[PDB]
Amino acid sequence: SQWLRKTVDSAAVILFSKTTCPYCKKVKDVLAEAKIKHATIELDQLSNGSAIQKCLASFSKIETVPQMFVRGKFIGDSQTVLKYYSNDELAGIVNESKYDYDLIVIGGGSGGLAAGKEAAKYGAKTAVLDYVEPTPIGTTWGLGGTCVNVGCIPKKLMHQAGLLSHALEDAEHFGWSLDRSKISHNWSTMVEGVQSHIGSLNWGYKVALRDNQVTYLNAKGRLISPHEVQITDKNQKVSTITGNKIILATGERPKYPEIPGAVEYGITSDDLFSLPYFPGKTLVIGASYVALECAGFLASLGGDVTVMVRSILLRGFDQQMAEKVGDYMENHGVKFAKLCVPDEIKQLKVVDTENNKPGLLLVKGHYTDGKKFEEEFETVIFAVGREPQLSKVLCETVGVKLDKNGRVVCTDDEQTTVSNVYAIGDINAGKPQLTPVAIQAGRYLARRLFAGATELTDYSNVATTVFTPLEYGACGLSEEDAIEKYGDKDIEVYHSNFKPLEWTVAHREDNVCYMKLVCRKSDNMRVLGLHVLGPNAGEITQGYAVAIKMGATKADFDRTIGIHPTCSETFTTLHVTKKSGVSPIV
Amino acid sequence: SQWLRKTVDSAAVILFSKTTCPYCKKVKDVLAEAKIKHATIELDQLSNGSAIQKCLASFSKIETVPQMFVRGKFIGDSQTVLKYYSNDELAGIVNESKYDYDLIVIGGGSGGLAAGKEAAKYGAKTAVLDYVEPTPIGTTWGLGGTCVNVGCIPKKLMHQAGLLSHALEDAEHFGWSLDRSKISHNWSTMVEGVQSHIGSLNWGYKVALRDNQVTYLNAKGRLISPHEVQITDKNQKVSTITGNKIILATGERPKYPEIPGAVEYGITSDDLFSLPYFPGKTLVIGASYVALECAGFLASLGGDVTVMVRSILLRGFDQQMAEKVGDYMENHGVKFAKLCVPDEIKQLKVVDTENNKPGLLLVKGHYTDGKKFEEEFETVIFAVGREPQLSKVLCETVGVKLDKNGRVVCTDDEQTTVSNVYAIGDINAGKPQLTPVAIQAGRYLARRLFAGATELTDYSNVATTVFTPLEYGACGLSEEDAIEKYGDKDIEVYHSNFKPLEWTVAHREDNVCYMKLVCRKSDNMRVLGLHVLGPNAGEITQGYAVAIKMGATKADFDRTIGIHPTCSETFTTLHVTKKSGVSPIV
Ligand SMILES: Cc1cc2nc3c(=O)[nH]c(=O)nc-3n(C[C@H](O)[C@H](O)[C@H](O)COP(=O)(O)OP(=O)(O)OC[C@H]3O[C@@H](n4cnc5c(N)ncnc54)[C@H](O)[C@@H]3O)c2cc1C
Ligand SMILES: Cc1cc2nc3c(=O)[nH]c(=O)nc-3n(C[C@H](O)[C@H](O)[C@H](O)COP(=O)(O)OP(=O)(O)OC[C@H]3O[C@@H](n4cnc5c(N)ncnc54)[C@H](O)[C@@H]3O)c2cc1C
Repeated sequence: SQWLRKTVDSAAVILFSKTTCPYCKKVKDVLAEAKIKHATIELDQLSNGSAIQKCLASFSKIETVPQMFVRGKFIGDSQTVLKYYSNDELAGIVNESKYDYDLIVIGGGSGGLAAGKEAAKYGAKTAVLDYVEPTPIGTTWGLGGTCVNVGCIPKKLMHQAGLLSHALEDAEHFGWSLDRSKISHNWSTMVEGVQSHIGSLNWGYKVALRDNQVTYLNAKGRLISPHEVQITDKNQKVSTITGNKIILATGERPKYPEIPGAVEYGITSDDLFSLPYFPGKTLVIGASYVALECAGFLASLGGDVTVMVRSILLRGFDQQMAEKVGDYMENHGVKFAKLCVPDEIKQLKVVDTENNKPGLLLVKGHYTDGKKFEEEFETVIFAVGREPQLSKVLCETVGVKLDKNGRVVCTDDEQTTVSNVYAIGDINAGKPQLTPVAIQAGRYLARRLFAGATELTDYSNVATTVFTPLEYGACGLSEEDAIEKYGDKDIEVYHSNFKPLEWTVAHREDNVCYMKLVCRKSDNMRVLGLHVLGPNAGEITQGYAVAIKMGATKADFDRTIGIHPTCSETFTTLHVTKKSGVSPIV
Repeated sequence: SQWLRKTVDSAAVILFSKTTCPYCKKVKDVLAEAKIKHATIELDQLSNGSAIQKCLASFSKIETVPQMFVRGKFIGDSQTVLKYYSNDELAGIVNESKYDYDLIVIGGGSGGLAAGKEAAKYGAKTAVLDYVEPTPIGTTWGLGGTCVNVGCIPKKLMHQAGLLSHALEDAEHFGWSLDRSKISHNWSTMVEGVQSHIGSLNWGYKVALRDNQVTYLNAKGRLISPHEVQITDKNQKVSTITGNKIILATGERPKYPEIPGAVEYGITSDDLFSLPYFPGKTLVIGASYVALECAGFLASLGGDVTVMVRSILLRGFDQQMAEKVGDYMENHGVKFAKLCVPDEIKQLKVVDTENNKPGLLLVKGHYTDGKKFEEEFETVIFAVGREPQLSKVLCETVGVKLDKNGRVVCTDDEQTTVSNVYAIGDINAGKPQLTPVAIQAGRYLARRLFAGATELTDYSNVATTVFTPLEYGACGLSEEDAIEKYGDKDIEVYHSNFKPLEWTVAHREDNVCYMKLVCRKSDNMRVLGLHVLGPNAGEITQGYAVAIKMGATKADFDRTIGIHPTCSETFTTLHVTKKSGVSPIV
């Protein structure tokens, strides 16, 4: 209907077909031999396919299959396409465009690369732009975005190296003869192994874009007008490229507190993952998941770590679970400067560039009680949130609407206030800032634009995992948010402590690993939120997110048989409610 | 209706109540003060509660609440119960019974202890009988059953100790300075740590039965008649105890092949987990999950291991996944004597009892091609299946029907051919032989018998995990079973290889970890079977079993956002079908 109007207008190269028709197969192999990529809509596979056939005549004047369209215009039936192919005209017909590209993606990260690769699959001439603006100290990286270079990938690899520290401790209890005195961790050796894998990913994306015929440009993009993108390369050469559809996926960069010596002497997560020297005695300022994750693995790798907290841990997360995360960290070598804020950072030593050793800094601050903070640290890491930098990316005259935070205000299909311009990932306002979210949004948007899809990205009940020393996985609402939304009387919380079987012989803690189901009483005990603290929390939580998406109830958890022995099986036998007052201990 | 007839007849002590009624609360606190345990049916919480009130008069002649029943007989209303309490008659009224116990459970294992504890909660006078018949060599254990003593618990703990072997190898790549030359495993030190935890579980169950007022009798039970159970204690003293309801939960014991020297010189999984000596050079005869699990961790702990296979691995499991399990094992130190069967076991050395060293045995066998097998092994483990031993437990004159395998033929509510006698766990014919299955069946049966529940145990789509070197988790149908059931044309299989992020820096294999979704085309692409090969497969699979229980489709997997970086997130982005012929490699 109107779907067909939007499909024809937006698709670069699309073929309307039936799977049974011989003429349709004839065109398919001709396009395959000529190496012309395209989208295919099989009308016999659709419920309203007969109605679409009738509506094609509003664009083509014919109601039969096959029907080939290029960039809003009807190209021809079976004989017409074969006419172009025999006369060697077909290549010029399919390349005919108003702009240099069908899609220009500004930002070669999680969402950007996912949108770029998916679009090229349906014959959209795609160009991806990626530029890494160096950190204050001069740290830069390759193609892949935050997650690949300075995010999930190097974070969880260092989290794993920190997990091995306690695997070495457990091994002795499990019978392994080990001299843990004379066992130390080499930071630089780990970094080299981490950066070697990131390098293969940087190279992996370059090859993938080359294989998908996507034009990769290592350049700073700037959308001067709806269709024009200004590019500045490595040589500072300035030029303009044009594109029909524009996808903004520039992401975010870490924030610095406005205090003397922060930019000059302190570092962020951007610098940490490729740091040529061991941080040593480290102060982490912030209470985000980035702050606790970074401070977590540094302490496990034998580092003297202190976390400066202004007010609370993990703002936005479940505060009962956030406390349990912090309690485990505090009991396992992580110090906390509670109710404290920094005032200034002053240098005592410059970073040893040749010996690869950290400098020395003295951090002056103050507690809420009036007491002064004055302690020396070899490395100061700032993790006080991240911000979009779209003032560098958009000229205000284009008309792309931003919120008070500087993030793009988008519709449910990622459309900006400029119709051809779209925004995905971290810069999309009000959306869960995660890697899979950006990739899902990028792929799905690319399918709607060029393949005539209707499927939108579901941003509700997106499961997360904080990779702290003891991992915390969550899917849905926090207990406090569910109570605020529906009232305390409409909320039932089933909970229980558990101990991994691995922890028993290892002589690790009882009643520390914890899980809960936040349920709505009036809605057949609907699971509103799932929360789990324990090892492999990401692997545990994932499967339940599919069930919660389908509208899982407590009864659905009860009728499902557990797998023994696992940590995740405790979700199936939950019985203790919070309202009963019965202790959740094992 | 008829539900009430069955509830009243079977329940030991039950109170029909309303949550609003003050008289009902008066009886509740009187029973709580007198420490009389009971079941409570709140009629205002039920949809048909008004209809039940009317039907109570067929048993009590009254339609009001509260109504107290003891073992099929109406005891009294609010005033009558308080009359018994004031006259000190109530204790004698609630203890009044035809038999010594309301429930006698023969078998103190997974299902048996779960059924015993749950029954006692609703005021059923319960006695659990547990006796461990020593192995041919004289190995015996405490209360808990197979899983606790010689099953899941010691299996996964030794699996973990084998997992630490490769955590030590990976640690070096993650930056840890380790001298792996001069790192060895002590078997006895591991066994002591494993048996110390099993000992706390043995003690844990004894205390739990004592706390729930369950009479534990360390005695061999024999059901001579529907209600009579003959017990033989440690002193060989023979006596008879009577019980209204009988739960058979005697489980199974490992089978021996009928060959010379098998019983005398070979051992089973029953002996392995508390073995005072290191098995050393070991031959594992069998291809079950027990066979591959035991051979898996022995090879990881530095053991020379060979597996004798008659025909195929993991019969009953997905044979594509079973091959991938075996391929990983073969590439990681596990040798396989393919198409081979044993003929005889002959002793070369007797087990060193004082030095705690293994003996020596020579195994004679033959391959299918006519070649002779003749190799020396320090330990021979038989894992050729398990069998019920109910000839020792039931006198044929009772009338309990058994199948050709010797397992109890039961209804969907676990009822035998003798109405008061029930069977749960491994001895229940045609049911998945797992620990959680037995516990679910035991708890649910105990709730139906004494608390008036209607919920039956769902035995369909029970998720499993084979804890081999590389773990394999499965939920639902195997690919070959789904094709046999619905035809090849109605089956679509989505699959992809994956690599754990942990494996990247560790320099472990690409394209070895594997997952697939077996789907039915005609049923909205319904997920019939989930299969995953990789680390933490049990934690991965569990959550999906809830979704599959709810009738998960491929679309439900697609709309669910993944968690990054995890192994389980690959299930959300599956696209490669087996029918397309596209390679599943990354
Ligand atoms: C340390 C840390 C840990 C994290 N851990 C996880 C986790 O475990 N799980 C998870 O799901 N998420 C995690 N994240 C979040 C995740 O990294 C982001 O949500 C994701 O990377 C956002 O993708 P994106 O494409 O929208 O932006 P990005 O991935 O940041 O990609 C945008 C790219 O565009 C480039 N660019 C910017 N401006 C321009 C321009 N002017 N012209 C051309 N190019 C430009 C930038 O160089 C940038 O690399 C983590 C983040 C951090 C900071
Ligand atoms: C090595 C191995 C590994 C396993 N791993 C797993 C796994 O990881 N996950 C999983 O889910 N399942 C696993 N299982 C299966 C699991 O152990 C069983 O399914 C479960 O224990 C069955 O419970 P049950 O109560 O029915 O029988 P049992 O647990 O065997 O309990 C029955 C008990 O009754 C006693 N008994 C027998 N006869 C009498 C009698 N005459 N009088 C009094 N007492 C008697 C026996 O001593 C026995 O201990 C494993 C099994 C083995 C062999």
